[PDB]
Amino acid sequence: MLLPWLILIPFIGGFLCWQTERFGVKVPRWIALITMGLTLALSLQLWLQGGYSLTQSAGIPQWQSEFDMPWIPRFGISIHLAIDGLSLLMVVLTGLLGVLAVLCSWKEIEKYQGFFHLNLMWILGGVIGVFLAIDMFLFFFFWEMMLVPMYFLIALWGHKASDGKTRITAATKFFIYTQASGLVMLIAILALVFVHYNATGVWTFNYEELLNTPMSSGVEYLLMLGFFIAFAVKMPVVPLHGWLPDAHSQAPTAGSVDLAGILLKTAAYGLLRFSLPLFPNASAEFAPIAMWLGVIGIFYGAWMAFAQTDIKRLIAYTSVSHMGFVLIAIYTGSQLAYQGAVIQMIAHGLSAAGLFILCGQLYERIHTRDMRMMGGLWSKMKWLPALSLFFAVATLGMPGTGNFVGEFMILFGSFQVVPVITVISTFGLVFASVYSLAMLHRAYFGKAKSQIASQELPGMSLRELFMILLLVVLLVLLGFYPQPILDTSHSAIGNIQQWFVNSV
Amino acid sequence: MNMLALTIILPLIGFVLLAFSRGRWSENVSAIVGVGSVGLAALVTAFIGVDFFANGEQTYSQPLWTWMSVGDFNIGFNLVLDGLSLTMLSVVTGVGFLIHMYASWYMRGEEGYSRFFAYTNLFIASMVVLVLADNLLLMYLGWEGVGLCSYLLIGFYYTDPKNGAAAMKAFVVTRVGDVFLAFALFILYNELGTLNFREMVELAPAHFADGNNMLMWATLMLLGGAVGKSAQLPLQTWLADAMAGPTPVSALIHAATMVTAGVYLIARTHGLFLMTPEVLHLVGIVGAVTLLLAGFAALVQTDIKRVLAYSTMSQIGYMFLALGVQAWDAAIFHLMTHAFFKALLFLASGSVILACHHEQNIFKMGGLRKSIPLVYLCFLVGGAALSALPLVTAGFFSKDEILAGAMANGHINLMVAGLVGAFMTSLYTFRMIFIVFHGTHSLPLIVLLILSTFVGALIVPPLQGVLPQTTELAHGSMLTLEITSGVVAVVGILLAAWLWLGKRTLVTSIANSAPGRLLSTWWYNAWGFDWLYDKVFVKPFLGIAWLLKRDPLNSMMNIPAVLSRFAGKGLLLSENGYLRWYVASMSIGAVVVLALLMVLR
Ligand SMILES: CCCCCCCCCCCCCCCCCC(=O)OC[C@H](COP(=O)(O)OCCN)OC(=O)CCCCCCCCCCCCCCCCC
Ligand SMILES: CCCCCCCCCCCCCCCCCC(=O)OC[C@H](COP(=O)(O)OCCN)OC(=O)CCCCCCCCCCCCCCCCC
Ligand SMILES: CCCCCCCCCCCCCCCCCC(=O)OC[C@H](COP(=O)(O)OCCN)OC(=O)CCCCCCCCCCCCCCCCC
Ligand SMILES: CCCCCCCCCCCCCCCCCCCC
Repeated sequence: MLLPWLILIPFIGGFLCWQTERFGVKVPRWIALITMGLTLALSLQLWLQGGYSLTQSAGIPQWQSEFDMPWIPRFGISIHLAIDGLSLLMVVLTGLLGVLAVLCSWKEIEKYQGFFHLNLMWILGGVIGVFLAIDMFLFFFFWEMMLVPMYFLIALWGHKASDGKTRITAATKFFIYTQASGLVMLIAILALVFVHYNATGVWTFNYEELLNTPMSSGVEYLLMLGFFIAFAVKMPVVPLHGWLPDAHSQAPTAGSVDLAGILLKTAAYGLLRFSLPLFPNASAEFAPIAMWLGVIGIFYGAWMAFAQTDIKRLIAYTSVSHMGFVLIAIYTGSQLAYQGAVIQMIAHGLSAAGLFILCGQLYERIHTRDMRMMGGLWSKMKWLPALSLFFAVATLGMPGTGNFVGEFMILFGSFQVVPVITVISTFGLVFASVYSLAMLHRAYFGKAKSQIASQELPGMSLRELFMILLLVVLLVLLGFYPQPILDTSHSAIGNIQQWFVNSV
Repeated sequence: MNMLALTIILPLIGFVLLAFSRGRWSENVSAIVGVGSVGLAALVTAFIGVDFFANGEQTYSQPLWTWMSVGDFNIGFNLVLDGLSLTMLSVVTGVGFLIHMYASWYMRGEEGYSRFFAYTNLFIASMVVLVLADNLLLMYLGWEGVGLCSYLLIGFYYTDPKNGAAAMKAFVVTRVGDVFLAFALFILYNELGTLNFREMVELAPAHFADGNNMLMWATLMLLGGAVGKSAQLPLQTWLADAMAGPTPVSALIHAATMVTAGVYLIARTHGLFLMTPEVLHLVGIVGAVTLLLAGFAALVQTDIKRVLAYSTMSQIGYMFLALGVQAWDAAIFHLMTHAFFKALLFLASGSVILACHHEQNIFKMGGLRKSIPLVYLCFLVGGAALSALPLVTAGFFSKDEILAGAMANGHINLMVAGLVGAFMTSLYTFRMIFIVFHGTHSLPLIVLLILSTFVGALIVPPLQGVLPQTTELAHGSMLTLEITSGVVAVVGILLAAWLWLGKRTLVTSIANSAPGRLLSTWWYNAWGFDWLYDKVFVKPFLGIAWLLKRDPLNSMMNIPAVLSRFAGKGLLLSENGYLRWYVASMSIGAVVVLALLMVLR
């Protein structure tokens, strides 16, 4: 009975940010900050009062909190929200990144900034709704409801140095990819619901009731394929990764929309909740193909990230490789690999969010993004190159940061399942180190390759430094003491894994 | 006891304070903060050793917290302390304090003073984590930490891109080694369910009663990680290039911390290696080949630092030969003595470079023995210790113990390889010394001077109880082995005096010959290993990165948009605006519909 407020506080806050622009041009940033602070504090309240650490695995379904309300009773569709440890971790993560995205868009005081904050909070509310929806139609509705504000934020408030048509092309390509994947998901959902209706005789879109639906091997494989295509576009999984570097590069130059919509990965959670339990035999049959796609994604993203002359495209391909690691973790049958996948998702979110914030600060300081044109910037700034070195160290897979923890439990569980793919993924870790060193070399080390690089740049403000240091502290504490996160996710992950293993 | 956490925390506190100062403090304040943190770590290490020897040398455990706990996967954040860990902690803290004081003198008036001291404090904290680790994963934390600090310290002078290229080459080769170590970790956890060293030793013999292939692969992968970190065959190509940074950094890496991590890994996991004798024999063979190749390569080099690099490579090969003949006590004693005299040699070479200017070749300078007397004495003592000069130098006792362990286990080929290596070590050491030196009493230099003599050989590590006892040789064989080592050393010394001290006609005639030039250009480039690694790994990686730099999968997924656009342009040809064509199209569609209805029926 608290989750609808988790979804509706961002929407009401976005409406208030649009409406309060007439009171003052610098008003709606404060309203967005207050609403995202309320959402984050309420997520932390759900964490504190949920008692997730003492919760054991009991089998799907098992929700710490729930809410049901009829929406389209002709089809048996209800607004049905449910929270357990995994969804709560993702909701806390998107609340924190929403606060960071509001704080990152500070000191951008222009006309129609209230609308910018409106699409920001609508994206974040859609992300929360994706995490909390446990029925197919509302999950698809939030899956595709986030994309219109994302499209308009990319296309209208995007990179001001772009042609104006390149932003349109990137936003349209991203929208077409995500919406076509969503429509394939809707076909799979509809066919699953119709198979359930033919089997029993009732109409329902509910995930608890759609579980244990009897179907043949080919039908289950096709439904798995539709779900996996939808989740493979948004993870991204190669060759469906083409939207992500173009969307990241042409996004607003603050970087707030990256953290709000593109950086957070609902596709791995979607695979965990709606692909392994619903079609476990089909997922077991598809596991070699998905794990090899994850291997190819890791190495492809590494080779792309080394070859990029732009920072934002480089970080986008880092995201591609890290979600290749997560996709390898998903299709195993180990609880250790899944727990590492959860840690990897959270830590990659924090690390790449810090990377995108620092790239936005670097661009707002030096007004370029070409790595071949700047260099030797350690001596020219106060705080930015050291923090960028730390975040490249974190994305490199270094102990003391949560990324190492995440991908190493991923590799431990995967080796317990499949040794060869683990071997090739560890060589992918070598490649990740390679591109991190290459970005650090081409960006901050050496002699300055242009006159703007050979000039003294003002230091970062208290706000940007404080939020980057908050990200740093969170990453270090996750690296050294990951036990609260593992204890929160343990019950949900045990439910998903125990469902996946004995039904095949 | 229970102050190991202080020995980790105080370098960390120094690192945080010196990083967050970012140059705002004075050089004196940053110097005393960094040097005081390391010195207090060394003093707490001294108190720890006093408390360890006060008791009956019992192994102590301080479990701080639990790192990760997922089902059976229980990796803990615990610190263990025995004779081996006490030896490594004392070596790291003392040699790091000496190097820190020397660098506090040496870095005056340079950019990034506090950054340098923060990086070195993080280096010392990471190595203390590595040597005090209770399990394999905390040792992996220290492994990656010392690799990262090696990268951050080799490229300290970041403005020169060659320093950056050297630092990232070092980081990539070490990361390949740590991937091999991760393979060892995965195999050991999959087979035994734990990564604690004592637990692995306990549950190893029961689990591998039928098949020993997985334990063999685990020990082989541990060997791969060890030779990655210690710069041995075949991952040794980074150590020569690793002197782009300062000479205190090179002293720390080659003596105190970095190259000795593989020896600690092999010695700590000796219980697993004893059940796989073939892998331990491979460790010995790899060390022998590495020391031979390093001795051949250091004979032709024209830099002080690179000669000292291949000297460090040959000494680490001696340690690996000692580990391969199950002479563990000899290996750790040689680690102590080699850390002492290699820190002495690197600080003396740093003073030689600073006294000179522009970092010149060794062939340009000669007769520097009168220019700097004290640095000449330091370099002479370090060279005598490195060349294993008998009865005065600790290196003689260390190499004698290694060779006695090789004889007592029936290893003749490894013995003669060690003898040839000692001959070549004396050869290149006094070749370099007689080339650079022929033709203000700082206290770290004095302490390293004292420790490089037999005074350092008087200190015996408390390895009785941790590592197995080396088998004892007969007295006559032991005496004639000392005699053979002494005459081999002095024959090398007098040959190096005969060739490079004087008119140098014979050595120039040999170098000017076509086989002589071919051998010199072969051994100058580390036997072609850097070239082979470039042409096998770096060039195809760059070729694939250039081939893929315009995303081929993005084009292979964007061709549906091209097909859609082409189909739309083609279909728009029918909308020509001609009414007669519209009537013709309606009649054509009527014909098609009627024909389809008659065909389908
Ligand atoms: C753990 C024991 C050891 C075991 C191995 C651990 C391995 C992983 C450790 C990762 C830590 C980060 C290492 C890489 C980043 C190093 C940053 C750096 O270079 O800092 C120095 C820099 C000052 O350099 P300077 O040149 O003087 O000034 C810059 C321009 N004026 O400094 C600055 O400019 C300011 C500081 C920048 C960030 C420094 C590192 C921050 C992260 C660690 C501390 C976090 C805060 C402490 C609390 C944690 C939570 C309790
Ligand atoms: C790798 C280096 C060695 C480790 C030290 C430094 C690590 C990095 C420091 C920053 C991150 C710290 C995260 C962990 C903090 C302590 C966690 C904790 O409170 O654990 C609980 C434990 C109580 O004991 P127990 O009941 O057994 O709990 C089992 C736990 N699963 O609690 C205890 O037992 C507490 C024991 C004392 C802990 C003191 C830690 C001081 C750390 C100061 C660091 C300063 C520099 C920070 C930056 C470092 C570089 C990134
Ligand atoms: C033969 C049998 C024995 C094999 C032993 C194991 C392998 C050991 C490999 C050691 C050698 C690694 C050399 C790495 C050098 C890295 C530094 C370097 O050269 O940097 C140059 C370049 C910098 O990038 P950029 O920023 O563009 O620079 C501008 C101009 N340079 O950066 C680059 O060009 C990037 C270079 C990337 C290199 C990737 C290496 C991958 C290694 C995989 C090892 C696999 C081993 C097992 C093989 C299969 C066995 C069954
Ligand atoms: C500010 C406090 C400084 C205290 C310094 C204490 C150390 C003295 C100077 C360094 C001496 C190093 C000696 C190393 C001996 C290693 C012995 C190992 C035995 C196993």
